[PDB]
Amino acid sequence: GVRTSPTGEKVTHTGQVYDDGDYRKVRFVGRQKEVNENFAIDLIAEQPVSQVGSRVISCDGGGGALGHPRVYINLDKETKTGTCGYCGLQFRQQHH
Amino acid sequence: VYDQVEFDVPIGSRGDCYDRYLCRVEEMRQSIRIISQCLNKMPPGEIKVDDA
Amino acid sequence: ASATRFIQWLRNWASGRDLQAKLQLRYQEISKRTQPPPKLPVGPSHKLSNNYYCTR
Amino acid sequence: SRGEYVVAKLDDLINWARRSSLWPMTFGLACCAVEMMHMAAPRYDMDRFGVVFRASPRQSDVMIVAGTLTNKMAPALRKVYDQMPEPRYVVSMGSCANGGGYYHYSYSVVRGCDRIVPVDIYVPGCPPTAEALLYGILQLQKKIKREKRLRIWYRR
Amino acid sequence: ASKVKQDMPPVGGYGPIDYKRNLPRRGLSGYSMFAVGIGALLFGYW
Amino acid sequence: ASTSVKPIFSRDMNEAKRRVRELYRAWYREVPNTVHLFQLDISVKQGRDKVREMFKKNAHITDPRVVDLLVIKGKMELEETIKVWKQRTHVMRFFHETEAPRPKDFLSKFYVGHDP
Amino acid sequence: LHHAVIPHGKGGRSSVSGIVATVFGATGFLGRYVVNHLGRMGSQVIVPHRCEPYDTMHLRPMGDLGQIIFMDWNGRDKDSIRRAVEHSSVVINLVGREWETQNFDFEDVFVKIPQAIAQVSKEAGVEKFIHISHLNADIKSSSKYLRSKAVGEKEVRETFPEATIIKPAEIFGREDRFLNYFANIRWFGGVPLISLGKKTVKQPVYIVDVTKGIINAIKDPDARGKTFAFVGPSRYLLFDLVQYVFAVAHRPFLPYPLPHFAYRWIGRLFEISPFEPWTTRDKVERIHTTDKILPHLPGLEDLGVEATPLELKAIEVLRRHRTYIEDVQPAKTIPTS
Amino acid sequence: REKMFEFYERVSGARMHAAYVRPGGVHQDLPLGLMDDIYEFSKNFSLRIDEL
Amino acid sequence: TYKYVNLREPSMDMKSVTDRAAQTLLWTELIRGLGMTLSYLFREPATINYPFEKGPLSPRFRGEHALRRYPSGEERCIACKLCEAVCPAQAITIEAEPRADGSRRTTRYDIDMTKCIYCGFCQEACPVDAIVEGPNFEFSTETHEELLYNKEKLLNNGDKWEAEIAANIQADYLYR
Amino acid sequence: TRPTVRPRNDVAHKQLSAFGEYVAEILPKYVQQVQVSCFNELEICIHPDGVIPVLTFLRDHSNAQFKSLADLTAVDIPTRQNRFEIVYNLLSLRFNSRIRVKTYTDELTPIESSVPVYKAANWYEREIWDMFGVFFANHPDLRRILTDYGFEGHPFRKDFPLSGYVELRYDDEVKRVVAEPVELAQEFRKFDLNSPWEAFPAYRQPP
Amino acid sequence: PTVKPPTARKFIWTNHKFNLSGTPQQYVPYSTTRKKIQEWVPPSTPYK
Ligand SMILES: CCCCCCCCCCCCCCCCCC(=O)OC[C@H](COP(=O)(O)OCCN)OC(=O)CCCCCCCCCCCCCCCCC
Ligand SMILES: CCCCCCCCCCCCCCCCCC(=O)OC[C@H](COP(=O)(O)OCCN)OC(=O)CCCCCCCCCCCCCCCCC
Ligand SMILES: NC(=O)C1=CN([C@@H]2O[C@H](COP(=O)(O)OP(=O)(O)OC[C@H]3O[C@@H](n4cnc5c(N)ncnc54)[C@H](OP(=O)(O)O)[C@@H]3O)[C@@H](O)[C@H]2O)C=CC1
Ligand code: SF4
Ligand code: SF4
Ligand code: SF4
Ligand SMILES: [Zn+2]
Repeated sequence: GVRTSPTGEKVTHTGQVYDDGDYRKVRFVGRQKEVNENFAIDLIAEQPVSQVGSRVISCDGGGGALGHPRVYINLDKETKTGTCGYCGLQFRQQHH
Repeated sequence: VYDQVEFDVPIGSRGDCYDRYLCRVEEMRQSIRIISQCLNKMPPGEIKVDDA
Repeated sequence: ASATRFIQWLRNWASGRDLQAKLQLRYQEISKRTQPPPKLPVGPSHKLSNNYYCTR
Repeated sequence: SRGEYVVAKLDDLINWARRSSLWPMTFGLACCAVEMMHMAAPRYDMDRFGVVFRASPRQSDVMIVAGTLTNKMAPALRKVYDQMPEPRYVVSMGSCANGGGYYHYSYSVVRGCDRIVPVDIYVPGCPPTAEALLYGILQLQKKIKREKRLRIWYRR
Repeated sequence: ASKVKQDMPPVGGYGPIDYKRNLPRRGLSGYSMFAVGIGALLFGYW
Repeated sequence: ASTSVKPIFSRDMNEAKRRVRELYRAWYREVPNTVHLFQLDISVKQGRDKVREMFKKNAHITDPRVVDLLVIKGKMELEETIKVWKQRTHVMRFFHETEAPRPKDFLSKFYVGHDP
Repeated sequence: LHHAVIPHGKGGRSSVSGIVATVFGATGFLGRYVVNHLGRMGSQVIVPHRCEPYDTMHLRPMGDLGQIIFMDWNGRDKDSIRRAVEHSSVVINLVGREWETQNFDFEDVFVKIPQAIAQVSKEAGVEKFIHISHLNADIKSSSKYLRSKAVGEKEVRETFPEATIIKPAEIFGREDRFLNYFANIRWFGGVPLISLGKKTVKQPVYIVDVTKGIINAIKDPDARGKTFAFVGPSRYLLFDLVQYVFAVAHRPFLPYPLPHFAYRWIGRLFEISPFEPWTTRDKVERIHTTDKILPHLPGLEDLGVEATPLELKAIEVLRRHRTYIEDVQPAKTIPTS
Repeated sequence: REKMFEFYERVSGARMHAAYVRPGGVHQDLPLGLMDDIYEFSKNFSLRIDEL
Repeated sequence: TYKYVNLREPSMDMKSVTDRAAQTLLWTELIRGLGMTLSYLFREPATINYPFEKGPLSPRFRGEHALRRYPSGEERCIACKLCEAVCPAQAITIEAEPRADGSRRTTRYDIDMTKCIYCGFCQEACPVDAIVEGPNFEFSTETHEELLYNKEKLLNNGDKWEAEIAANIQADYLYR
Repeated sequence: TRPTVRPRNDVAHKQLSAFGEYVAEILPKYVQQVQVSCFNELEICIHPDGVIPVLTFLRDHSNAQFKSLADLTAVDIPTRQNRFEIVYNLLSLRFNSRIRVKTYTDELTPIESSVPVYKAANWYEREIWDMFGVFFANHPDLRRILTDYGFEGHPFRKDFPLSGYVELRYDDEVKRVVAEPVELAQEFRKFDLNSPWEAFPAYRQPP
Repeated sequence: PTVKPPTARKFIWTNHKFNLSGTPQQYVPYSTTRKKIQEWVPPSTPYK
């Protein structure tokens, strides 16, 4: 989420932050640094893993044509989940 | 599909500003006449060529 | 649409026309701003056979 | 009966008059001028806000730059600005005037009218809708309302 | 199956749309107008 | 042959040179009016030296057709000035008053950037 | 050098000069030229201003996007000074006023404010400090303006020892209060002169020359800790200068003598105005102060600037004062040292 | 004109620079209810021309 | 087929000549023009009471840009750069890299709203409905710099306007 | 026929071909090549000396009567010795037909002004001179028409940079608009879009 | 929306904001990427 640097400036979800000697932080004096506080990396991690009963599952992101291109995810490895390359949802084969 | 709609071309006689003004005003009436045919004769189907 | 009959008569006479039958302001004759969803047709190339691209 | 109070109320009066009687000089350069004309047209009727439609540059208080500013045209735009009596404000209307827009990379186009004149309001769009321009004009009115010319004078 | 639904003219088309010029005739003849005007002068003179 | 070409105005350099001198005289006499008409802050001497500098930079040409086009362009430039189609900004663009002097020696270029 | 202040580009509007300058007093005569020269080469310019934002609009076109930053400040608030300097590498003090107001006198503008800026800049770690003083600064001067200049100059040198102090002569230019001052004396029939404009020698300097000298001082490691005198090339008698000014403005020149006592009441009489006075006692005392010759100090040539002759630029300034052959008649110059 | 700008906006999402006609056809099909509104506009337009 | 707009020869009998003389002297056709402007005086004006009333728009309206998310809150944009390639004005600037969790995501997504022509090509090109032009058109600013949107600004616009953006997409996606 | 394929018009193709031969038979002194496109457009390629004679014949001949000059422009092709292609597009109302006449020139070879034939050509030739630097002999008033006064170069040449060499801003020190070398806060981004696979075999060129 | 409320999302703003231009809350642009070239840091000790 939004942490702060020693100078007090917020760190963006891309890791950007002016360091101590960077004059460019003068642009924020009397104004503000726009930062989006909903870090997508943290939000996708909150989602639970779907347990499915097949070796291959498909994801379109939900909402049909309002989602992403439909992709098929292999679930043979049991040492990791299958992750959707588009939306980051995770799937795991139950039993096998 | 302009060869499937009916309209008249207004023609001037003196080639001055007034006749050109009359032609433009009459062309507006013909456009309404054409729009009337487009509304009635609008066909169904796809709206862009089916060649991806 | 809300003009009194006297004002309606006055402006009809002044303009020489029956303005009330063709008001330039829109009331309830316009289409709803919410519509049922469409279902658009597909073109002639949506076929499962006899549809080789080299023929079209 | 402090001087701060009187200066404060006199500021409000002159600010009220100036924002309530804004006379624009529209520099209709290209497409954006059409939307500017739709802001004067009946639906939005800019005149009802006290913003007279067609005012001469001699009496204008605000210049609206509505369209692409080319290099060949830049000197003439600066000349009109220099001849505007004060207080004078500039509204930059549309992508071309804001920063070059579609023609930003052209050899013949000034990349934003703010290279030529100081700009008070930037209205985005290509073109901005007539309502968007009106929103921007009303934004300029509130900017004038915030002015503190006499308060600053009193504290000099 | 859901039928195709797209914007189309209503069954039977739309009603007639006027487009020809219509500038109606009004007023009196030239004789009548000049008669009224001359009659006004005479009554005023009298 | 491929060296047998269509002329513009001059059939050889001597004919071309006459046109150059006629253009130079026209520019030389125009400068006092230009300084007055555009109310420039340069002297007539500065304007005439600028005219001479512009003619000198093209002194190495030996192709009459190239010289013809230089004179054609120079005359268009003169007409723009005489007719007052130019504004004062256009006239003053020959003098680059707002451009700082770029360094010319090797060391000075070395200190500022990468360009030769 | 931090990686953001390494110069890049070719010195134009979109380049990076590596200069981050806080310019106090940027909204005045000298400030507008300084900001323009910083903006041309792609510097980051911080402009603290006391005035209305509307009064700073002419500065906005001088820099590429984001290169001119505006802040509010108050000369008596050291926190507003700190916010404006703490990111800068150079601070330029152009704050000054030719008259005293109820809220600020010559001690405030020329002593207290410059010392506050210098002290805060030193604490903030600012590397370079450029302070504009006056050629004729002197604690024995009859002009209170010039006496405060002398005191303020001494305090800045104590507070910020590595400061660059520039001591210019009267500056002429389009927005000057020098040539325009003399031109506007014509707006009244009388043209008074202490003595007859004699016993006063002036060495005025062109505004752009001062600006280039300031800019070159920012870039010159040698200039740190020094005091410069910026003067024009030619010394003139105040009577000849004013006579030349009227000649260029195509005005009828009517001299008439006056002593200081009768020249102080006219100064007082216009000091009553609640705005910029047309003239004041102090302005007259400064105008009739002979320009010091200070050969122990470096000048424009030490910074690689050629002083611009007044005759080459008088028309530029005074053309607007004309009523509607260019004999001009160059003014007589005192023989060079 | 303001009402015809609405037809532009309802098919393209822009009042003027629609970018709607493209090589191959048009970008999108007409929204449901648009032709009825064009009919209502066209029905009264010739009266507007007469007033002009 | 063609028609003549002005090829009528006036009749030259007393009745007609005197009708035209009456028009000339009694200004009748000028009076008729006065009647038309008087009729308009008594018509209701077409003016709406902005900003309390607003001009009608449609779900297709192309306004201020915004970056969208999936219902989970994950960003939709997977840094394909189709939007940046198609942008007719070159108004989009994108940089990308693997995110900490390995996801393909942008580290820069800038739109110069003063280069943008508001054509909507970017939202047509986007394969995942990440970039859209929302319904907001009231975002004029006092400085040029405020119209140079970076990714933070655009994600904030998405979070700000998603309620309306989603409903507008729901209303038009079957036409797309 | 195929709903997505443009239909061919073989009658017009034959008519235009026959008229193209007709023109080439009558003006052999100038006509270098005649071709008809697959979408039925006739192009007459001529030696530049034939501008006035060919255009005059096409305007005035009873079986031609190309009274209208629809458009006149140039194309810059740097790989050719004569880099500039001059294109005249003519319209015949009598025969409801169009024709294109093309010739060529280099940077130093004048072309004869067609203003005597079509007074429409006056401004079109000024535009070609302004944008391409092609000189037209005996033009009544040849000068720039689209570029700024004093502008240097011809910006529609393929080797003139898109953003030019100079740009304008107002300078407060000199109180006027000034010109300075172009610097861009964001450089224009060149995209390489061409596929490395051939798209149209019918247009393949010998190795 | 009293009849057809919007779909709820955890990330949608619960507090709408008006146009913040000209205030201390105004947007200020900045580059969102990290430094690309790392410079060599000299050792903090003398050679010898
Ligand atoms: C018994 C016998 C007694 C003897 C006396 C008998 C006399 C009666 C018979 C004579 C009638 C006289 C009429 C008086 C009006 C003057 C007529 C006139 O001059 O108008 C013609 C003028 C030129 O018309 P035009 O067609 O352009 O060219 C003709 C020349 N080649 O064109 C014009 O002037 C048109 C007007 C131009 C201005 C247009 C803008 C104003 C129009 C709106 C005005 C509304 C009415 C104003 C009434 C106000 C009353 C207070
Ligand atoms: C701010 C607005 C104030 C108003 C508030 C509301 C009240 C409205 C009262 C205004 C009355 C005028 C408005 C109506 C005018 C429209 C009527 C009309 O269009 O009539 C047209 C008529 C026919 O013209 P046309 O088609 O050319 O026919 C030619 C051959 N027949 O043409 C005619 O027949 C014209 C006949 C009249 C000709 C008279 C010539 C002028 C004589 C001047 C006398 C003026 C007397 C009135 C002055 C006021 C004193 C009471
Ligand atoms: N011009 C000359 O002939 C000479 C000038 N100098 C010195 O150069 C410097 C500037 O000259 P110039 O530019 O002509 O002076 P100006 O009067 O033209 O501008 C003065 C600047 O100081 C600011 N200022 C004045 N008083 C205050 C204050 N009390 N609090 C905050 N800011 C204030 C003004 O801001 P605002 O606009 O808000 O009032 C303005 O920006 C001064 O120090 C002057 O003494 C030296 C020698 C000669
Ligand atoms: S911003 Fe768009 S609508 Fe406005 S002038 Fe430029 S291209 Fe035309
Ligand atoms: S709307 Fe058009 S111009 Fe604007 S960012 Fe999208 S593709 Fe580019
Ligand atoms: S916004 Fe859409 S088109 Fe653009 S880079 Fe992201 S996923 Fe690709
Ligand atoms: Zn998915």
